[PDB]
Amino acid sequence: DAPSSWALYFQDGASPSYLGVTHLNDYLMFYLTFIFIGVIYAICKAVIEYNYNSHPIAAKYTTHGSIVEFIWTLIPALILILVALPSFKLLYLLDEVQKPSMTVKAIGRQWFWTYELNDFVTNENEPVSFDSYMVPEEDLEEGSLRQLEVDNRLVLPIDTRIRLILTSGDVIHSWAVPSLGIKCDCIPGRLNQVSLSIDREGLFYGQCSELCGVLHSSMPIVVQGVSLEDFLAWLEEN
Amino acid sequence: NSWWTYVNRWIFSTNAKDIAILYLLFGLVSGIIGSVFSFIIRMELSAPGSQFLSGNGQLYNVAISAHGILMIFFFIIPALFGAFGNYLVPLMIGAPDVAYPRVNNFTFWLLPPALMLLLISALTEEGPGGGWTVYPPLSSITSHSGPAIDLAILSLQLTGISSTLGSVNLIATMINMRAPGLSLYQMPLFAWAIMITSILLLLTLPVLAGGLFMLFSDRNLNTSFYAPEGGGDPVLYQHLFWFFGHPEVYILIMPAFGVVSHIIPSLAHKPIFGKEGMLWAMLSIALLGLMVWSHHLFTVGLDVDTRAYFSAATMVIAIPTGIKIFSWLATLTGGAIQWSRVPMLYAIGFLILFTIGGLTGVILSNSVLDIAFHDTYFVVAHFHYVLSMGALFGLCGAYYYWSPKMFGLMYNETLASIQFWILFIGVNIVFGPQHFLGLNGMPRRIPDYPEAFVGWNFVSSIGSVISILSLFLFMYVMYDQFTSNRVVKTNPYLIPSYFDDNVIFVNEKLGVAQSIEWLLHSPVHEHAFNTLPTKSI
Amino acid sequence: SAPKPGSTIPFYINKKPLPTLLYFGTFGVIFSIPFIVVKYHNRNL
Amino acid sequence: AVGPVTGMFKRRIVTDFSVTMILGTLGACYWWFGYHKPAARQREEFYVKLAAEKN
Amino acid sequence: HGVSLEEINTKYNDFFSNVQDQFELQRGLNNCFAYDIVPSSDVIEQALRAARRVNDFPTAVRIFEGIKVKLPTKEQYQAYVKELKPVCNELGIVLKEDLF
Ligand code: HEA
Ligand code: HEA
Ligand SMILES: CCCCCCCCCCCCCCCC(=O)OC[C@H](COP(=O)(O)OCCN)OC(=O)CCCCCCCCCCCCCCC
Ligand SMILES: CCCCCCCCCCCCCCCC(=O)OC[C@H](COP(=O)(O)OCCN)OC(=O)CCCCCCCCCCCCCCC
Ligand code: CUA
Ligand SMILES: [Ca+2]
Ligand SMILES: [Mg+2]
Repeated sequence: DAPSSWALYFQDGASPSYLGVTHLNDYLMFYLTFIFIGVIYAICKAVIEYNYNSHPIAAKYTTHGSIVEFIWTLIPALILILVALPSFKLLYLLDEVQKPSMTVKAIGRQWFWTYELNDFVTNENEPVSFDSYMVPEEDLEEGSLRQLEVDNRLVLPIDTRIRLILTSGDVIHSWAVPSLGIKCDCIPGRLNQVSLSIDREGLFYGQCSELCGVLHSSMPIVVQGVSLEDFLAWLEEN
Repeated sequence: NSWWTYVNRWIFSTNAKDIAILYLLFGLVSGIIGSVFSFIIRMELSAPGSQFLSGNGQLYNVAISAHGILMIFFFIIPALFGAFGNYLVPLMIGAPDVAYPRVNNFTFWLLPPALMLLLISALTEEGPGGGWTVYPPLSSITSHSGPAIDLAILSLQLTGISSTLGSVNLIATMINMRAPGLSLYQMPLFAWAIMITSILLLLTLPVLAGGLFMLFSDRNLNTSFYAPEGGGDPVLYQHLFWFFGHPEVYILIMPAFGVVSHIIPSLAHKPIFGKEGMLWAMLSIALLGLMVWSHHLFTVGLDVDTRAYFSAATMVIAIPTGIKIFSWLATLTGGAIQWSRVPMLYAIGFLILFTIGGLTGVILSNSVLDIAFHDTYFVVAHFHYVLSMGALFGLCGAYYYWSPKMFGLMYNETLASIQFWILFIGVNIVFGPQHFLGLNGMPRRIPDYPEAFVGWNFVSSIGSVISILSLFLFMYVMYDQFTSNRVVKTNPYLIPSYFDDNVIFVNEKLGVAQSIEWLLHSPVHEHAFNTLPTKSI
Repeated sequence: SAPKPGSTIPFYINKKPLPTLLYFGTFGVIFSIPFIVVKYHNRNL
Repeated sequence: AVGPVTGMFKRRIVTDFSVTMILGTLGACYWWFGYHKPAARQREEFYVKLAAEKN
Repeated sequence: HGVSLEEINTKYNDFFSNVQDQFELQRGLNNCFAYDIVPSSDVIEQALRAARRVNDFPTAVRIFEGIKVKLPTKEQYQAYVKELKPVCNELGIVLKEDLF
């Protein structure tokens, strides 16, 4: 959810796609560690013992592949199919759309992020909108995390799935959150449709990735889950 | 008066030998500036917060962009692709000179003005800020006001057109000036690779020329080519740029493949296993490395079917490369190995680094997997651990392997081995922690980072410092080799077999080599190949 | 003309006492250019 | 009259292949049994506990 | 593919039956020690006779040095030296380990 010190794994998060991504990564790492250690040992052993002082005679008369090149073609290709298939069914699971519930808008021009929840337009005629800003270092709350907090923090209810809308009106930005594993490009002119689903009720962290000028590193993104009654109180508060 | 002779031998000279040395020198003077730029940028991120600077983000953007552009287009391409080809390809084909000497002379001299104008552009009030891959809206007159990035665009344009003009004569030279009895199939692997890179570069770069010119015209003619309100789609720019960027690294790394496939046999005293299979698999790689370009656009938001089509084919690239690595592994075993030789050391160290980099590359070729690593430090680790471990190692091995042929001097083996070990350790501990930094979910191109990342940056900084001492030692060893007057025989890499008498070998066995270049004297004549060597038809 | 190369193509004469300072100074200035480059962008600040 | 004696090359390559294969397989097995199963089991246990504590 | 295991043994014995040049003898002797084929008793004996004929001493001791290097274990080398001792004593051949 948040970066730690001397980390080795990715993190502990909560998102239906994030668990599947971690599972696929575990399987793929299990695949590649085999080949990596095998090639390392082969390189080490073919040289450590076959130095000139111990092998003054070279079997120079073997430069034909009878049955070895065929196995070279097949076996790694078999591994390739074995890794391609799970990723393919994961992707073909993800490309579908569930039953829509509500949408959020994430338009951001330069060094600040604006969020809109215009689903609940009613007789009040007061659509809710605000802007999340980089909190200054001096005004950080005692015990806060530098470079990873905002003043007007985003609020999304838990266990409710949202069809997030990604849009921009300036140089291209990105909308990333490693815990949820959902990302897309804030490409101007065109809107990007992405989904989301939070299982727990906790504070999630993230920021943009695609450079957008001098202050590309000054728009952190924080989204935290809330219960239904807290969500309703938050909505009626404004 | 030797001054006229001086400038006629160096400036008004079109001999291939007198030009490749200048290629190496130009590469060196670009590489030093790039290495210092990399050192300063890595020292900036030693600890969190503004450090040695007044939080100047635009200055950091200028530094990263300059490092990337100058080290990708002024260090490796001109000092590897054509530097070791124009000197050596005529030797292995059986020709006395390249097809068009005047264009060969012209291509080299387009680069110095490019370097000066790039430095002038970087010395503006703002400087380029779009990075190595500049993007239209950021480059738009809205962000930058001045002659900063236009000159960078011009430098890229002219360098590309010069490289294209520096590759037209090579293909004609190695397609028509072949030796009598030298079938194109029987060509050595190195020239095969270099011709593949030449044809790929010439086929692809024009696209960059046109796209870069039309994108640059947006700043002056106010064209709506890529304006969001003008009907332009920047995804078109990304597609145009990555129809070039993806095969560029392959055409840069193929000379490393050829030089490794040349270094292994001679220092192993064993013929290369499966030449025909290796060259046909490399041809398959060359053809294959064009239809896959959208792996750099995985998180932009394209359609499902296009993503599947251009992500499934990303995996098939690995199979021929794995076959090549297995063939080299098979070649190494059985035959004799002189592991103490510096070219052998570099060739051996190349394989493990290249294969781990390839594994990292196959990690993030899936749209399901790239979303967790796109535009983070993990891709930085992958592409750096492939580029600086393959192309740089191949260039160092080629230099240490063919240096006596260029000049006719001997280097210091002890200092060269110490430099190799120091550089290997430094570059292994530089890009190591970045794997963890990108695995945590932290983006790239950020002068500031959240506090829970300091340790790995601290671990990387010391290796970054170590690399500078490696560079200093290489400079010292180059100077020593240049002024040591250590003589070299005709074929220093030929040794008597296990049953060669010390008197029979010296008098009835000299003047034999696996390749032509070792037959001539180490300082080669101005006019070699007076008569064409004729083989068995 | 049939000259025999002396295995010396260094682009400039090299010897021990004097040229070492010139070579090292050229190396130092081409190493330290980035310094003045980074200083220029923070001159008026 | 002993006759030619061969097979050293094949013996050496077979031995080296066996060691490489077993080492790689054992490393992969260690990774598979160490990083995937314990983490997934702990996640399932924690999620079951959370579901129980929900009501 | 080409020649099999024993066929090259017979072919090289036949070739070494008549060699009058040192260079050709060394060439064939080099080309024989690359097939993982340790020469049989007739092959080594005929090579020794050829070395005696072309009047070159160090090739003879180089034969035993190379055979000792190529052979896998000490037992096979000991058997070879036991079965070839008389020849070496007949032609005045001194082994490396006893030479110095
Ligand atoms: C320097 C040369 C070079 C080479 C050789 C490669 C090799 C590969 N690269 Fe990489 N790549 C770059 C240079 C290179 N790359 C650069 C510069 C970038 C960044 C671009 C930028 O942003 O400017 C990049 C980025 C990049 C991305 C973009 C990720 C992102 O930013 O979102 C992707 C994604 O697919 C990718 C894929 C690959 C693949 C599949 C290979 C394959 O060729 C690798 C195949 C090799 C092997 C896999 C190892 C040997 C094979 C075997 C042992 C067989 C058995 C293996 C298995 C069955 C596991 N590369
Ligand atoms: C040609 C490829 C190449 C090479 C060789 C390098 C070399 C290095 N690069 Fe770079 N780098 C890129 C290509 C390359 N890079 C690209 C494309 C980018 C992205 C740009 C963008 O984002 O805009 C990038 C960006 C980039 C960043 C991005 C900053 C950020 O995201 O925070 C960092 C930071 O760590 C970095 C580090 C390094 C280091 C430490 C080295 C090296 O120091 C590693 C060790 C190498 C050496 C120290 C040099 C050895 C030289 C010799 C011994 C001399 C030989 C001379 C001859 C004989 C002629 N590189
Ligand atoms: C990259 C895309 C841009 C367009 C491509 C063209 C590039 C410029 C033209 C270069 C000639 C191409 C090869 C012709 C065939 C050939 O070889 O002509 C033959 C000669 C070399 O051979 P030779 O006399 O030794 O042969 C031996 C005869 N038996 O050529 C030349 O002397 C070229 C003439 C010098 C021109 C170089 C200056 C280039 C200016 C570029 C700026 C203008 C374009 C700007 C675009 C925005
Ligand atoms: C991802 C990893 C999965 C691996 C799965 C692959 C399994 C099959 C591979 C084994 C086939 C080759 C064995 C030789 C059998 C044989 O006996 O071949 C016959 C020849 C015998 O010589 P000859 O032709 O002169 O005989 C003449 C007959 N009259 O051998 C050879 O020449 C071997 C020479 C080249 C082989 C060197 C192997 C180098 C490494 C190979 C790959 C290492 C993998 C590392 C990762 C595990
Ligand atoms: Cu916002 Cu980059
Ligand atoms: Ca810093
Ligand atoms: Mg991106």
